[PDB]
Amino acid sequence: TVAPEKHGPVEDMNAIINALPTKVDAVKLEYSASKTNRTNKRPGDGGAPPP
Amino acid sequence: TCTTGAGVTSGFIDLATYDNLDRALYGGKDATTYFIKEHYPVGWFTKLPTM
Repeated sequence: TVAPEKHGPVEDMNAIINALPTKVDAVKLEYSASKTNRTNKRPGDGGAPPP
Repeated sequence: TCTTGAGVTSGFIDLATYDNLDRALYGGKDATTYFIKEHYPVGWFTKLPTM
């Protein structure tokens, strides 16, 4: 005659879910590193000026 | 990701690892860095053996 109430499991959530931002900081650092240009846009140049 | 691939991105986890101890030891605007050697001039001289 009443709507059943559903909640979380018996075990606490935090022990399983945990919290450690090392992965996301690693991703952000990798993205910031890749933001700078790493390829060459002057092929067949020889960018050494004459002495 | 890639397991057998020789990737440099594995060190980004170590880069992201940063706590209060790491902040106390490394880091800082005035902190010196390696891979850059300060150069200073020296005197002009010569040497030779003599009887």
